[PDB]
Amino acid sequence: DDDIAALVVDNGSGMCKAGFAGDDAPRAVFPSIVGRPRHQGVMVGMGQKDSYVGDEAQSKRGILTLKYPIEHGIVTNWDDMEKIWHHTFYNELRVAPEEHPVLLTEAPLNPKANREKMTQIMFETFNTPAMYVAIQAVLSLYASGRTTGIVMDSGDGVTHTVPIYEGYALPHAILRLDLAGRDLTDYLMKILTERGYSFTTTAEREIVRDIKEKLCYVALDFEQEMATAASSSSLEKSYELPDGQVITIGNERFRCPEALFQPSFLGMESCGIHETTFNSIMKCDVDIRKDLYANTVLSGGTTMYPGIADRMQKEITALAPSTMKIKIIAPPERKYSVWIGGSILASLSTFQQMWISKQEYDESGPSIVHRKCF
Amino acid sequence: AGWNAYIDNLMADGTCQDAAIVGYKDSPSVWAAVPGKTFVNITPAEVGILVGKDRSSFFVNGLTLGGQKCSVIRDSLLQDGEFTMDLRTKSTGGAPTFNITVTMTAKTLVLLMGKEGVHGGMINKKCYEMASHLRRSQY
Ligand SMILES: Nc1ncnc2c1ncn2[C@@H]1O[C@H](COP(=O)(O)OP(=O)(O)OP(=O)(O)O)[C@@H](O)[C@H]1O
Ligand SMILES: [Ca+2]
Repeated sequence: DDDIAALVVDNGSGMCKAGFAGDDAPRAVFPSIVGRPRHQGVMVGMGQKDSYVGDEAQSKRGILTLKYPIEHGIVTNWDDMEKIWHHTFYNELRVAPEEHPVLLTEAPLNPKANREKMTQIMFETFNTPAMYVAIQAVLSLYASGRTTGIVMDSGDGVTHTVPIYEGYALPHAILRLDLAGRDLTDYLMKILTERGYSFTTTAEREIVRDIKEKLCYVALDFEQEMATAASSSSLEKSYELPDGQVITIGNERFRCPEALFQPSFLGMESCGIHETTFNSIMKCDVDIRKDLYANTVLSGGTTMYPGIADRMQKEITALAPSTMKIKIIAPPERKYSVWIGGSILASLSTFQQMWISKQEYDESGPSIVHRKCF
Repeated sequence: AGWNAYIDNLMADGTCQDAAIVGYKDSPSVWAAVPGKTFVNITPAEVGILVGKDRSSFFVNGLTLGGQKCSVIRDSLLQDGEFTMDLRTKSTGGAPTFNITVTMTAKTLVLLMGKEGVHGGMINKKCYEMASHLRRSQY
């Protein structure tokens, strides 16, 4: 209405963050699911909307064949990944995509074809006037007002370390680790189930998770917190199930997050959060390294475990040369960092001397992403 | 007049501040460039590194373009379909930095350097579009 109104759409594997560029928070956060109606045998009819999406298809559940379109940041199905997008505009912000430019968010190491597909779609299908695809991690670093640094992104399915130089992700040094929320949840369950707390499943897996977000913290020294764990009681915390008992965790609080730094805890051969971060940096140019070590930003839910900063601050310091200042930056709002980042980016007059215009999509086609978007 | 035509064409924007056409085929030589800038000084050792054998070492040390320390960002110089490598200069203390994108062709290497605040995507598309023109004229 009273201005150009660019939009931001930060696509999480789980939660889709929509919004108008220039805001404080995603003015719409919905699950990324598409329910595809059913019942079987093959019936008397089914009715409206051959596909339901977002918060609505979420209730539906028992009637709809619910589907997750994105896996580990990467788009699994364009048919229903389109439905979520369609919905974002025509159902959430209730805008005609035709009049608003838009920032699309993406994952580090998004395959080429996915990029192009994403492009052809926004332009031919929704007819966006202009768009721009940005790596989720770059936007997070912007949210903390920086351009050069290293982001440690840990959401639900995987963790990436993205060393960014002046706003440009350096793919050669981007590292990916298969540990994130889920893993911490499955461990905690397995470790709570020890005093037969047996949550397992009856809608009981979400209880482990809520314990995880609510009661887990991170230890500065595992062994020593372990010893003090055994000496007991100002570290032993209780938790109330819905219908029932007040449970108790102790050793469990600081033990699940510790697998981050010690994946053998999870039976997996793998470097930890800290060494991974370190490995990326070594893969970078000798001249920017000192500026990566003093700009390790954290983003994503799995980074919210209290204490993760200091354990991070201490663990990298023992892996690296003294010559530099290790300085883990961990912004208070690191859950919505990515959207806020692009809100800021899509707020600048420069975003306009930065993106793909429809004219450009007509002259060049989807391959125009491998060009403009980096 | 000559390759100088393509150059003038490349700077006419007000966005770039340096261009250059360099032949890499066995006897490196700048064929035309913005004079009094940096690219004009690109040497055969330097050119011999961009069109190199390994596409890894420059990630650690870097590379100079006329004695300018540049950080490689993306590298697709040898990969078909793309033909591009993107760099960012390496300033010193607040000194502003600029993006550079070199795109290869059958015979030439088209370099392009943006002004202050020009996004790499701009400079890439532009340097790319030009490389395709030489690329179609057997150049
Ligand atoms: N406050 C918190 N403290 C600790 N862990 C948290 C907290 N909030 C969320 N988490 C956990 O960390 C992860 C958060 O990731 P996020 O919310 O970005 O996930 P998603 O959208 O479901 O998926 P993906 O990250 O794969 O895109 C989840 O596994 C969640 O359980
Ligand atoms: Ca997520």
